Amino acid sequence: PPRGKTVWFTGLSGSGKSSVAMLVERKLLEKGISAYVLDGDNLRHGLNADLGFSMADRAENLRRLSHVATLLADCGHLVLVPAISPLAEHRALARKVHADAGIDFFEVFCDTPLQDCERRDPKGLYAKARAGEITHFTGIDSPYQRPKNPDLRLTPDRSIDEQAQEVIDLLES
Ligand SMILES: Nc1ncnc2c1ncn2[C@@H]1O[C@H](COP(=O)(O)OP(=O)(O)NP(=O)(O)O)[C@@H](O)[C@H]1O
Ligand SMILES: Nc1ncnc2c1ncn2[C@@H]1O[C@H](COP(=O)(O)OS(=O)(=O)O)[C@@H](O)[C@H]1O
Ligand SMILES: [Mg+2]
Repeated sequence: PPRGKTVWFTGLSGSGKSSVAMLVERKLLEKGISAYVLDGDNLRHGLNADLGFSMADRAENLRRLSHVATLLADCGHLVLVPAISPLAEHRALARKVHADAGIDFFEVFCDTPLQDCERRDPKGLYAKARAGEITHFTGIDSPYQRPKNPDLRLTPDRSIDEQAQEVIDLLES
């Protein structure tokens, strides 16, 4: 089986990473293309349950995810990784792990403004952060460094279904 590839999705909480990743996975599977989603939040309940949201713990979370992604890619899967990845150094590290493993790596920036993410607020975390009930929350009191040159920038200009089709177009180009 030919080696797979990784699509790494960075962005604020509530920017649409997980939604887009899951729809891409569905669209690919339906077409007989093996895809799998390694979602930062879901994996923080198992593999990464020992980690919090300190910058050191986020780096570790993302290091681990990058190695798990290369291994599933080596197996032939198209791997989708929705994780905030707030620091440039976090994306650089993931990119390096992939380079070292000889797996193609695509960076997708879900560029939804903070105001819109907050206006969405699907898990109530922004409201908690602003009330001081959660600390070190990305975009509020923990940094997000915007990617300078992502392979694809998704904006809230179209449906999730269309955004998923743009990721597929990127892969198929
Ligand atoms: N293109 C879009 N059009 C309309 N709504 C959208 C779009 N993209 C995302 N959303 C909405 O934004 C909400 C947050 O999406 P989600 O995919 O959970 O974000 P995330 O980046 O994975 N968040 P987090 O897990 O906190 O890092 C979803 O409930 C979507 O309904
Ligand atoms: N302090 C926090 N900062 C950011 N996201 C948080 C925080 N606490 C809980 N979360 C939730 O945890 C998930 C972010 O986890 P990751 O994507 O794994 O983060 S990362 O920074 O290490 O890349 C999101 O689904 C988010 O809703
Ligand atoms: Mg998510």
